[PDB]
Amino acid sequence: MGSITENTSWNKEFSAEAVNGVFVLCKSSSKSCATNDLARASKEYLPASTFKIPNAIIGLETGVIKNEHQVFKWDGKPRAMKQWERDLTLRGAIQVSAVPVFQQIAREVGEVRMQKYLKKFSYGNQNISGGIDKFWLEGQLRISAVNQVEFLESLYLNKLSASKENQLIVKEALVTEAAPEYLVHSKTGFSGVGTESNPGVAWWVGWVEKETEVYFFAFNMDIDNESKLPLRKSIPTKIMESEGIIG
Amino acid sequence: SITENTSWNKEFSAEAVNGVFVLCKSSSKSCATNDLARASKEYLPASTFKIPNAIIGLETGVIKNEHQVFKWDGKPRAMKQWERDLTLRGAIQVSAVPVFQQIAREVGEVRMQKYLKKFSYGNQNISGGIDKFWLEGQLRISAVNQVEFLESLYLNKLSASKENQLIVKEALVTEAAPEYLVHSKTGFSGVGTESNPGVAWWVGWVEKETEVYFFAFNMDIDNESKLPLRKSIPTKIMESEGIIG
Repeated sequence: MGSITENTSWNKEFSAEAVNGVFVLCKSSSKSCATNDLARASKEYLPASTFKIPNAIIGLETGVIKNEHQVFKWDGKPRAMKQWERDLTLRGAIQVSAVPVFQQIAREVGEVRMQKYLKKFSYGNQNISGGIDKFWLEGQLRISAVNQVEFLESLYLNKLSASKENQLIVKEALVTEAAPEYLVHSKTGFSGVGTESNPGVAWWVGWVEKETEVYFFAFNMDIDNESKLPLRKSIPTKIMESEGIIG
Repeated sequence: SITENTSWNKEFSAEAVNGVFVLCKSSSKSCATNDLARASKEYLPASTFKIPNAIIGLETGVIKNEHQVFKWDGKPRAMKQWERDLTLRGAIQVSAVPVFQQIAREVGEVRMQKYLKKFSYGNQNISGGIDKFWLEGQLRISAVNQVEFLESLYLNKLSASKENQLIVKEALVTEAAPEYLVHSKTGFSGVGTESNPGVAWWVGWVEKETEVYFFAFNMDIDNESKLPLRKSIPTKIMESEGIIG
Protein backbone atom coordinates (compact mmCIF):
# COMPACT_ATOMS: atom_id res chain seq x y z
CA MET A 1 0.00 0.00 0.00
CA GLY A 2 1.03 3.64 -0.41
CA SER A 3 -0.01 5.01 3.03
CA ILE A 4 -2.12 4.27 6.06
CA THR A 5 -3.87 6.71 8.40
CA GLU A 6 -5.88 6.24 11.58
CA ASN A 7 -9.55 7.34 11.74
CA THR A 8 -10.68 6.89 15.35
CA SER A 9 -14.26 8.01 14.59
CA TRP A 10 -14.87 4.57 13.07
CA ASN A 11 -14.62 3.18 16.65
CA LYS A 12 -18.28 4.41 16.85
CA GLU A 13 -19.62 1.26 15.19
CA PHE A 14 -17.44 -0.92 17.41
CA SER A 15 -18.44 0.78 20.68
CA ALA A 16 -22.15 0.50 19.83
CA GLU A 17 -21.87 -3.31 19.60
CA ALA A 18 -19.26 -3.68 22.41
CA VAL A 19 -16.74 -5.19 19.97
CA ASN A 20 -12.94 -5.19 20.01
CA GLY A 21 -11.84 -5.19 16.39
CA VAL A 22 -10.34 -3.48 13.39
CA PHE A 23 -11.35 -2.34 9.90
CA VAL A 24 -8.85 -1.49 7.16
CA LEU A 25 -10.19 0.19 3.97
CA CYS A 26 -7.87 1.04 1.05
CA LYS A 27 -8.63 3.09 -2.06
CA SER A 28 -6.68 1.81 -5.04
CA SER A 29 -6.33 5.05 -7.03
CA SER A 30 -4.94 7.20 -4.18
CA LYS A 31 -2.91 4.27 -2.80
CA SER A 32 -4.26 5.16 0.60
CA CYS A 33 -5.64 3.14 3.50
CA ALA A 34 -7.62 4.12 6.57
CA THR A 35 -8.19 2.21 9.78
CA ASN A 36 -9.83 2.70 13.19
CA ASP A 37 -6.81 1.18 14.96
CA LEU A 38 -3.26 1.15 13.55
CA ALA A 39 -2.00 -1.19 16.22
CA ARG A 40 -4.70 -3.82 15.71
CA ALA A 41 -4.40 -3.51 11.90
CA SER A 42 -0.91 -4.98 12.28
CA LYS A 43 -1.86 -7.70 14.80
CA GLU A 44 -1.88 -11.23 13.34
CA TYR A 45 -4.73 -13.75 13.77
CA LEU A 46 -5.66 -17.23 12.56
CA PRO A 47 -7.07 -16.79 9.01
CA ALA A 48 -9.74 -19.50 9.51
CA SER A 49 -11.84 -19.80 6.32
CA THR A 50 -10.33 -16.66 4.80
CA PHE A 51 -7.55 -19.15 3.99
CA LYS A 52 -9.86 -20.67 1.34
CA ILE A 53 -8.72 -17.85 -0.97
CA PRO A 54 -5.04 -18.85 -1.17
CA ASN A 55 -5.93 -22.56 -0.76
CA ALA A 56 -8.20 -22.39 -3.85
CA ILE A 57 -5.49 -20.64 -5.91
CA ILE A 58 -2.88 -23.18 -4.82
CA GLY A 59 -5.29 -26.09 -5.51
CA LEU A 60 -5.79 -24.85 -9.09
CA GLU A 61 -2.12 -24.03 -9.66
CA THR A 62 -0.95 -27.51 -8.63
CA GLY A 63 -3.70 -29.24 -10.65
CA VAL A 64 -5.32 -30.64 -7.49
CA ILE A 65 -8.46 -28.72 -8.47
CA LYS A 66 -9.10 -29.30 -12.20
CA ASN A 67 -11.10 -26.10 -12.91
CA GLU A 68 -14.21 -24.10 -11.89
CA HIS A 69 -16.57 -26.79 -13.12
CA GLN A 70 -15.15 -29.59 -11.02
CA VAL A 71 -17.76 -31.05 -8.71
CA PHE A 72 -16.60 -32.11 -5.23
CA LYS A 73 -18.76 -35.15 -4.56
CA TRP A 74 -20.20 -35.80 -1.08
CA ASP A 75 -19.74 -39.47 -0.05
CA GLY A 76 -22.94 -39.60 2.03
CA LYS A 77 -21.00 -39.86 5.29
CA PRO A 78 -22.16 -37.30 7.94
CA ARG A 79 -20.39 -33.90 7.97
CA ALA A 80 -20.01 -31.27 10.74
CA MET A 81 -22.56 -29.01 9.03
CA LYS A 82 -25.79 -29.91 7.17
CA GLN A 83 -24.86 -27.27 4.56
CA TRP A 84 -21.81 -29.34 3.58
CA GLU A 85 -23.75 -32.58 2.99
CA ARG A 86 -24.09 -32.25 -0.79
CA ASP A 87 -22.02 -32.12 -3.99
CA LEU A 88 -20.37 -28.69 -4.35
CA THR A 89 -18.65 -26.63 -7.02
CA LEU A 90 -15.62 -24.54 -6.07
CA ARG A 91 -17.90 -21.47 -5.55
CA GLY A 92 -20.32 -23.59 -3.54
CA ALA A 93 -17.53 -24.93 -1.29
CA ILE A 94 -16.10 -21.42 -0.77
CA GLN A 95 -19.51 -19.84 -0.22
CA VAL A 96 -20.53 -22.29 2.55
CA SER A 97 -16.95 -22.52 3.89
CA ALA A 98 -16.87 -26.32 3.42
CA VAL A 99 -13.91 -27.19 5.59
CA PRO A 100 -13.59 -30.89 4.65
CA VAL A 101 -13.41 -30.15 0.91
CA PHE A 102 -10.49 -27.78 1.57
CA GLN A 103 -8.83 -30.18 4.03
CA GLN A 104 -8.67 -32.73 1.23
CA ILE A 105 -7.31 -30.11 -1.16
CA ALA A 106 -4.58 -29.18 1.40
CA ARG A 107 -3.63 -32.84 1.89
CA GLU A 108 -3.18 -33.35 -1.86
CA VAL A 109 -1.20 -30.11 -2.23
CA GLY A 110 1.06 -31.29 0.62
CA GLU A 111 3.43 -29.40 2.90
CA VAL A 112 6.32 -28.62 0.56
CA ARG A 113 4.13 -27.08 -2.14
CA MET A 114 1.90 -25.31 0.41
CA GLN A 115 5.01 -23.74 2.06
CA LYS A 116 6.34 -22.66 -1.36
CA TYR A 117 3.18 -20.83 -2.37
CA LEU A 118 2.68 -19.10 0.98
CA LYS A 119 6.22 -17.76 0.55
CA LYS A 120 5.43 -16.57 -2.99
CA PHE A 121 2.18 -14.97 -1.77
CA SER A 122 3.80 -13.33 1.32
CA TYR A 123 0.91 -14.85 3.29
CA GLY A 124 1.12 -13.90 6.96
CA ASN A 125 3.74 -15.63 9.10
CA GLN A 126 3.76 -18.49 6.57
CA ASN A 127 3.67 -20.98 9.48
CA ILE A 128 1.87 -24.16 8.42
CA SER A 129 3.11 -26.44 11.20
CA GLY A 130 0.94 -28.93 13.13
CA GLY A 131 -1.12 -30.75 10.54
CA ILE A 132 -1.39 -29.96 6.81
CA ASP A 133 -5.20 -30.02 7.07
CA LYS A 134 -5.44 -28.01 10.29
CA PHE A 135 -2.94 -25.13 10.22
CA TRP A 136 -5.31 -22.33 9.22
CA LEU A 137 -8.06 -23.42 11.65
CA GLU A 138 -6.18 -24.37 14.83
CA GLY A 139 -2.48 -24.23 13.98
CA GLN A 140 0.19 -21.53 14.01
CA LEU A 141 -0.66 -19.61 10.83
CA ARG A 142 -1.35 -15.91 11.51
CA ILE A 143 -2.05 -12.94 9.27
CA SER A 144 -2.84 -9.24 9.83
CA ALA A 145 -5.57 -7.06 8.31
CA VAL A 146 -2.91 -5.04 6.48
CA ASN A 147 -1.42 -8.23 4.99
CA GLN A 148 -4.95 -9.42 3.93
CA VAL A 149 -5.53 -6.21 1.93
CA GLU A 150 -2.08 -6.45 0.30
CA PHE A 151 -2.80 -10.04 -0.71
CA LEU A 152 -6.27 -9.20 -2.05
CA GLU A 153 -4.92 -6.30 -4.10
CA SER A 154 -2.36 -8.64 -5.68
CA LEU A 155 -5.19 -11.10 -6.51
CA TYR A 156 -7.34 -8.32 -7.97
CA LEU A 157 -4.45 -7.22 -10.23
CA ASN A 158 -3.61 -10.84 -11.21
CA LYS A 159 -0.13 -10.25 -9.72
CA LEU A 160 0.06 -13.37 -7.53
CA SER A 161 2.50 -16.09 -8.57
CA ALA A 162 -0.20 -18.10 -10.31
CA SER A 163 -1.75 -18.11 -13.80
CA LYS A 164 -4.10 -15.25 -14.68
CA GLU A 165 -6.70 -17.87 -15.51
CA ASN A 166 -6.54 -19.39 -12.03
CA GLN A 167 -6.68 -15.99 -10.35
CA LEU A 168 -9.78 -15.18 -12.44
CA ILE A 169 -11.41 -18.50 -11.49
CA VAL A 170 -11.02 -17.73 -7.80
CA LYS A 171 -12.10 -14.08 -8.20
CA GLU A 172 -15.29 -15.35 -9.90
CA ALA A 173 -15.97 -17.70 -6.98
CA LEU A 174 -15.66 -14.85 -4.45
CA VAL A 175 -18.48 -12.68 -5.75
CA THR A 176 -21.02 -12.11 -2.99
CA GLU A 177 -23.06 -9.04 -3.96
CA ALA A 178 -23.88 -7.61 -7.36
CA ALA A 179 -25.57 -4.33 -8.05
CA PRO A 180 -25.67 -2.18 -11.21
CA GLU A 181 -23.35 0.37 -9.59
CA TYR A 182 -21.11 -1.88 -7.45
CA LEU A 183 -19.74 -5.40 -7.19
CA VAL A 184 -18.53 -6.99 -3.91
CA HIS A 185 -16.08 -9.90 -3.67
CA SER A 186 -15.60 -11.22 -0.12
CA LYS A 187 -14.85 -14.08 2.24
CA THR A 188 -15.78 -14.74 5.86
CA GLY A 189 -13.85 -16.59 8.55
CA PHE A 190 -14.51 -17.69 12.14
CA SER A 191 -12.04 -19.61 14.28
CA GLY A 192 -14.60 -20.51 16.97
CA VAL A 193 -15.42 -19.04 20.38
CA GLY A 194 -11.97 -19.59 21.91
CA THR A 195 -11.23 -20.36 25.57
CA GLU A 196 -11.03 -18.49 28.90
CA SER A 197 -9.16 -15.18 28.35
CA ASN A 198 -8.52 -16.34 24.76
CA PRO A 199 -11.30 -15.26 22.35
CA GLY A 200 -11.68 -16.58 18.83
CA VAL A 201 -11.46 -14.33 15.79
CA ALA A 202 -14.03 -13.54 13.08
CA TRP A 203 -13.12 -11.99 9.73
CA TRP A 204 -14.66 -10.43 6.65
CA VAL A 205 -12.24 -9.53 3.87
CA GLY A 206 -12.70 -8.56 0.23
CA TRP A 207 -12.99 -5.72 -2.22
CA VAL A 208 -15.63 -3.44 -3.74
CA GLU A 209 -15.67 -2.17 -7.32
CA LYS A 210 -17.61 1.10 -7.67
CA GLU A 211 -17.47 3.55 -10.57
CA THR A 212 -13.83 3.24 -11.70
CA GLU A 213 -12.53 2.83 -8.16
CA VAL A 214 -11.58 -0.26 -6.19
CA TYR A 215 -11.63 -0.52 -2.38
CA PHE A 216 -9.86 -3.32 -0.54
CA PHE A 217 -11.07 -4.18 2.93
CA ALA A 218 -10.28 -6.36 5.90
CA PHE A 219 -12.24 -6.64 9.14
CA ASN A 220 -11.50 -8.71 12.19
CA MET A 221 -12.89 -8.87 15.74
CA ASP A 222 -12.53 -10.86 18.92
CA ILE A 223 -15.44 -13.26 19.43
CA ASP A 224 -16.52 -15.54 22.27
CA ASN A 225 -20.23 -15.85 21.49
CA GLU A 226 -21.56 -17.23 18.20
CA SER A 227 -24.55 -14.84 18.47
CA LYS A 228 -22.15 -11.98 17.69
CA LEU A 229 -21.09 -13.49 14.33
CA PRO A 230 -23.27 -11.26 12.10
CA LEU A 231 -21.32 -8.24 13.36
CA ARG A 232 -18.37 -9.34 11.17
CA LYS A 233 -20.46 -8.16 8.17
CA SER A 234 -22.69 -5.49 9.75
CA ILE A 235 -19.93 -3.29 11.24
CA PRO A 236 -17.87 -3.06 8.03
CA THR A 237 -21.06 -2.69 5.95
CA LYS A 238 -22.12 0.29 8.09
CA ILE A 239 -18.68 1.86 7.68
CA MET A 240 -18.62 1.40 3.88
CA GLU A 241 -22.23 2.68 3.67
CA SER A 242 -21.16 5.82 5.60
CA GLU A 243 -18.27 6.27 3.18
CA GLY A 244 -20.76 6.12 0.26
CA ILE A 245 -19.19 3.01 -1.27
CA ILE A 246 -22.06 0.49 -0.94
CA GLY A 247 -25.78 0.66 -0.10
CA SER B 1 -34.41 -30.33 -29.31
CA ILE B 2 -36.94 -27.76 -28.16
CA THR B 3 -40.12 -28.74 -26.24
CA GLU B 4 -43.20 -26.54 -25.89
CA ASN B 5 -44.63 -25.75 -22.47
CA THR B 6 -48.03 -24.14 -23.16
CA SER B 7 -48.57 -23.19 -19.52
CA TRP B 8 -45.82 -20.56 -19.65
CA ASN B 9 -48.07 -18.48 -21.93
CA LYS B 10 -50.16 -17.54 -18.86
CA GLU B 11 -47.42 -15.13 -17.75
CA PHE B 12 -47.56 -13.37 -21.17
CA SER B 13 -51.34 -13.29 -21.64
CA ALA B 14 -51.69 -11.59 -18.27
CA GLU B 15 -49.66 -8.66 -19.67
CA ALA B 16 -50.85 -8.90 -23.32
CA VAL B 17 -47.23 -9.49 -24.32
CA ASN B 18 -46.07 -11.14 -27.55
CA GLY B 19 -42.80 -12.83 -26.70
CA VAL B 20 -40.82 -15.98 -26.05
CA PHE B 21 -38.87 -17.59 -23.22
CA VAL B 22 -36.35 -20.40 -23.81
CA LEU B 23 -34.98 -22.23 -20.74
CA CYS B 24 -32.44 -25.07 -20.92
CA LYS B 25 -31.24 -27.25 -18.04
CA SER B 26 -27.63 -28.48 -18.16
CA SER B 27 -27.16 -27.90 -21.87
CA SER B 28 -28.74 -26.45 -25.03
CA LYS B 29 -29.68 -30.02 -26.10
CA SER B 30 -32.68 -29.93 -23.73
CA CYS B 31 -34.66 -26.68 -24.05
CA ALA B 32 -38.22 -25.70 -23.14
CA THR B 33 -40.20 -22.77 -24.50
CA ASN B 34 -43.66 -21.26 -24.55
CA ASP B 35 -43.62 -21.09 -28.39
CA LEU B 36 -41.70 -23.31 -30.80
CA ALA B 37 -41.86 -20.95 -33.74
CA ARG B 38 -40.82 -17.74 -31.90
CA ALA B 39 -38.00 -19.59 -30.06
CA SER B 40 -36.14 -19.77 -33.38
CA LYS B 41 -37.30 -16.47 -34.89
CA GLU B 42 -34.44 -13.94 -35.21
CA TYR B 43 -34.48 -10.38 -33.82
CA LEU B 44 -32.07 -7.47 -33.55
CA PRO B 45 -29.85 -8.24 -30.54
CA ALA B 46 -29.60 -4.56 -29.37
CA SER B 47 -27.35 -4.33 -26.28
CA THR B 48 -27.20 -8.08 -25.82
CA PHE B 49 -24.57 -7.70 -28.53
CA LYS B 50 -22.24 -6.21 -25.84
CA ILE B 51 -21.44 -9.82 -24.93
CA PRO B 52 -19.76 -10.88 -28.20
CA ASN B 53 -18.49 -7.31 -28.77
CA ALA B 54 -16.64 -7.36 -25.37
CA ILE B 55 -15.10 -10.74 -26.18
CA ILE B 56 -14.01 -9.57 -29.62
CA GLY B 57 -12.63 -6.31 -28.17
CA LEU B 58 -10.50 -8.34 -25.72
CA GLU B 59 -9.37 -10.90 -28.32
CA THR B 60 -8.22 -8.22 -30.74
CA GLY B 61 -6.55 -6.15 -28.01
CA VAL B 62 -8.81 -3.16 -28.69
CA ILE B 63 -9.85 -3.61 -25.05
CA LYS B 64 -6.37 -3.84 -23.58
CA ASN B 65 -7.24 -5.59 -20.38
CA GLU B 66 -9.63 -6.54 -17.68
CA HIS B 67 -9.05 -3.18 -15.88
CA GLN B 68 -9.18 -0.68 -18.68
CA VAL B 69 -11.03 2.55 -18.06
CA PHE B 70 -13.04 3.94 -20.96
CA LYS B 71 -12.62 7.68 -20.50
CA TRP B 72 -15.49 10.09 -21.10
CA ASP B 73 -14.44 13.02 -23.37
CA GLY B 74 -16.92 15.38 -21.69
CA LYS B 75 -19.05 15.57 -24.92
CA PRO B 76 -22.77 14.90 -24.74
CA ARG B 77 -23.97 11.27 -24.66
CA ALA B 78 -27.49 10.04 -25.11
CA MET B 79 -27.96 9.10 -21.46
CA LYS B 80 -26.61 10.94 -18.43
CA GLN B 81 -25.58 7.56 -16.92
CA TRP B 82 -23.06 7.22 -19.79
CA GLU B 83 -21.42 10.62 -19.14
CA ARG B 84 -18.55 9.38 -16.95
CA ASP B 85 -15.47 7.17 -17.10
CA LEU B 86 -16.51 3.51 -17.10
CA THR B 87 -14.92 0.13 -16.58
CA LEU B 88 -15.85 -2.78 -18.87
CA ARG B 89 -18.37 -4.03 -16.26
CA GLY B 90 -19.70 -0.54 -15.72
CA ALA B 91 -20.19 -0.01 -19.48
CA ILE B 92 -21.96 -3.36 -19.86
CA GLN B 93 -24.16 -2.83 -16.79
CA VAL B 94 -25.48 0.56 -17.91
CA SER B 95 -25.45 -0.47 -21.56
CA ALA B 96 -23.17 2.42 -22.56
CA VAL B 97 -23.66 2.29 -26.34
CA PRO B 98 -20.98 4.90 -27.23
CA VAL B 99 -18.22 2.98 -25.45
CA PHE B 100 -19.08 -0.13 -27.52
CA GLN B 101 -19.53 1.92 -30.70
CA GLN B 102 -15.87 2.97 -30.46
CA ILE B 103 -14.81 -0.61 -29.66
CA ALA B 104 -16.70 -1.78 -32.81
CA ARG B 105 -15.10 0.92 -34.98
CA GLU B 106 -11.60 -0.09 -33.81
CA VAL B 107 -12.37 -3.82 -34.29
CA GLY B 108 -13.45 -2.96 -37.85
CA GLU B 109 -15.70 -4.69 -40.34
CA VAL B 110 -13.27 -7.43 -41.44
CA ARG B 111 -12.49 -8.63 -37.96
CA MET B 112 -16.07 -8.21 -36.69
CA GLN B 113 -17.36 -10.43 -39.57
CA LYS B 114 -14.70 -13.05 -38.85
CA TYR B 115 -15.56 -13.36 -35.19
CA LEU B 116 -19.35 -13.48 -35.70
CA LYS B 117 -18.71 -16.37 -38.12
CA LYS B 118 -16.53 -18.15 -35.53
CA PHE B 119 -19.18 -17.59 -32.84
CA SER B 120 -22.09 -18.74 -35.13
CA TYR B 121 -23.78 -15.52 -34.01
CA GLY B 122 -27.26 -15.25 -35.54
CA ASN B 123 -27.42 -14.33 -39.19
CA GLN B 124 -23.92 -12.83 -38.92
CA ASN B 125 -25.04 -9.76 -40.92
CA ILE B 126 -23.08 -6.68 -39.86
CA SER B 127 -24.04 -4.42 -42.79
CA GLY B 128 -25.68 -1.06 -41.88
CA GLY B 129 -22.80 0.72 -40.16
CA ILE B 130 -19.92 -0.69 -38.15
CA ASP B 131 -21.10 1.34 -35.14
CA LYS B 132 -24.77 0.58 -35.37
CA PHE B 133 -25.51 -2.79 -37.00
CA TRP B 134 -26.72 -4.34 -33.71
CA LEU B 135 -28.99 -1.39 -32.95
CA GLU B 136 -30.64 -0.58 -36.30
CA GLY B 137 -28.92 -2.76 -38.90
CA GLN B 138 -29.62 -6.17 -40.36
CA LEU B 139 -28.11 -8.37 -37.62
CA ARG B 140 -30.63 -10.85 -36.19
CA ILE B 141 -30.37 -13.66 -33.65
CA SER B 142 -32.91 -15.98 -32.04
CA ALA B 143 -33.50 -16.94 -28.42
CA VAL B 144 -32.30 -20.47 -29.18
CA ASN B 145 -29.09 -19.11 -30.74
CA GLN B 146 -28.53 -16.82 -27.71
CA VAL B 147 -28.67 -19.84 -25.39
CA GLU B 148 -26.23 -21.81 -27.57
CA PHE B 149 -23.82 -18.85 -27.58
CA LEU B 150 -24.14 -18.42 -23.79
CA GLU B 151 -23.55 -22.09 -23.21
CA SER B 152 -20.33 -21.91 -25.23
CA LEU B 153 -19.26 -18.89 -23.14
CA TYR B 154 -20.09 -20.72 -19.87
CA LEU B 155 -18.01 -23.71 -21.01
CA ASN B 156 -15.10 -21.52 -22.22
CA LYS B 157 -15.69 -23.03 -25.66
CA LEU B 158 -15.90 -19.85 -27.73
CA SER B 159 -13.02 -19.19 -30.13
CA ALA B 160 -11.32 -16.89 -27.59
CA SER B 161 -8.87 -17.32 -24.70
CA LYS B 162 -10.29 -18.76 -21.46
CA GLU B 163 -8.93 -15.62 -19.72
CA ASN B 164 -11.00 -13.34 -21.93
CA GLN B 165 -14.10 -15.48 -21.53
CA LEU B 166 -13.64 -15.32 -17.74
CA ILE B 167 -13.20 -11.53 -17.83
CA VAL B 168 -16.50 -11.10 -19.71
CA LYS B 169 -18.27 -13.58 -17.42
CA GLU B 170 -17.37 -11.51 -14.36
CA ALA B 171 -18.62 -8.38 -16.06
CA LEU B 172 -22.03 -10.10 -16.60
CA VAL B 173 -22.76 -11.03 -12.96
CA THR B 174 -26.06 -9.42 -12.03
CA GLU B 175 -27.25 -11.29 -8.94
CA ALA B 176 -25.25 -13.08 -6.32
CA ALA B 177 -26.81 -15.10 -3.53
CA PRO B 178 -25.41 -17.88 -1.34
CA GLU B 179 -27.42 -20.48 -3.29
CA TYR B 180 -27.02 -19.19 -6.88
CA LEU B 181 -25.30 -16.79 -9.26
CA VAL B 182 -27.05 -15.07 -12.20
CA HIS B 183 -25.12 -13.76 -15.21
CA SER B 184 -27.24 -11.76 -17.61
CA LYS B 185 -27.60 -8.96 -20.14
CA THR B 186 -30.55 -6.79 -21.21
CA GLY B 187 -31.31 -5.30 -24.59
CA PHE B 188 -33.90 -2.85 -25.96
CA SER B 189 -34.00 -1.76 -29.61
CA GLY B 190 -36.54 1.03 -28.95
CA VAL B 191 -40.28 1.38 -29.57
CA GLY B 192 -40.10 0.53 -33.30
CA THR B 193 -42.33 2.18 -35.85
CA GLU B 194 -45.97 1.75 -36.88
CA SER B 195 -46.72 -1.94 -37.49
CA ASN B 196 -43.08 -2.74 -36.61
CA PRO B 197 -42.58 -3.12 -32.82
CA GLY B 198 -39.19 -2.88 -31.18
CA VAL B 199 -37.71 -5.82 -29.32
CA ALA B 200 -36.61 -6.15 -25.66
CA TRP B 201 -34.37 -8.92 -24.34
CA TRP B 202 -33.04 -10.51 -21.16
CA VAL B 203 -30.55 -13.34 -21.70
CA GLY B 204 -28.18 -15.15 -19.33
CA TRP B 205 -27.66 -18.20 -17.19
CA VAL B 206 -28.11 -19.34 -13.60
CA GLU B 207 -25.59 -21.41 -11.61
CA LYS B 208 -27.40 -23.21 -8.74
CA GLU B 209 -26.06 -26.11 -6.68
CA THR B 210 -24.18 -28.15 -9.26
CA GLU B 211 -26.61 -27.34 -12.11
CA VAL B 212 -26.68 -24.65 -14.80
CA TYR B 213 -29.75 -23.17 -16.59
CA PHE B 214 -29.43 -21.14 -19.78
CA PHE B 215 -32.15 -18.61 -20.62
CA ALA B 216 -33.23 -16.18 -23.27
CA PHE B 217 -36.30 -13.93 -23.29
CA ASN B 218 -37.54 -11.55 -25.94
CA MET B 219 -40.72 -9.53 -26.42
CA ASP B 220 -42.27 -7.09 -28.82
CA ILE B 221 -42.42 -3.60 -27.38
CA ASP B 222 -43.81 -0.26 -28.49
CA ASN B 223 -44.01 1.57 -25.17
CA GLU B 224 -41.10 2.08 -22.81
CA SER B 225 -43.41 1.63 -19.80
CA LYS B 226 -43.55 -2.10 -20.63
CA LEU B 227 -39.78 -2.51 -20.39
CA PRO B 228 -39.64 -4.04 -16.87
CA LEU B 229 -41.63 -7.02 -18.18
CA ARG B 230 -38.43 -8.17 -19.93
CA LYS B 231 -37.15 -9.20 -16.51
CA SER B 232 -40.35 -9.80 -14.55
CA ILE B 233 -41.94 -12.37 -16.90
CA PRO B 234 -38.86 -14.65 -17.14
CA THR B 235 -38.15 -14.13 -13.44
CA LYS B 236 -41.68 -15.35 -12.63
CA ILE B 237 -41.21 -18.42 -14.84
CA MET B 238 -37.82 -19.27 -13.30
CA GLU B 239 -39.16 -18.71 -9.75
CA SER B 240 -42.04 -21.10 -10.64
CA GLU B 241 -39.49 -23.73 -11.72
CA GLY B 242 -37.76 -23.20 -8.35
CA ILE B 243 -34.54 -21.99 -10.01
CA ILE B 244 -34.23 -18.47 -8.49
CA GLY B 245 -35.94 -16.60 -5.65
